[PDB]
Amino acid sequence: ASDYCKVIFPYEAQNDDELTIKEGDIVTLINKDCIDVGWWEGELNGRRGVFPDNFVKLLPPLEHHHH
Repeated sequence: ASDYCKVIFPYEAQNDDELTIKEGDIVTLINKDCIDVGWWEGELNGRRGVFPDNFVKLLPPLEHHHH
């Protein structure tokens, strides 16, 4: 039952704990409760980290059939 969000603004990680996200990226949301107010933890294409929560848009959980 994984949550997903779509990146609306890009963000380049500035330390080890951040996640670099590009516009259009579909990020797996891991945790909304992080040490920093306004930041979420996510996973993307093998990496993981925190990003600002208003750089992204929550998606409906609907997914087309896969192979």
